[PDB]
Amino acid sequence: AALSGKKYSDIRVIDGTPTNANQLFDG
Amino acid sequence: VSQAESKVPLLGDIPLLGRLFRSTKDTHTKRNLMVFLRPTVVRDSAGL
Repeated sequence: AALSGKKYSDIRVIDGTPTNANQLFDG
Repeated sequence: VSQAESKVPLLGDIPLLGRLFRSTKDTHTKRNLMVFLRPTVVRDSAGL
């Protein structure tokens, strides 16, 4: 779960860089 | 969602005339799909 959370945040920040705001899922 | 551009590298950046030089192509695409199932058991001829 810790690895998954780190990789998921690290892909969310790539979503955080039209190209409008992308979405979370049911974590 | 996909988007390509093509611009003169100095003039497309200016956010007042940047539309007048670049060339953009956007493409958004969704496909939603569900497959549902419904069984009904009949064993007497009344329900059939």
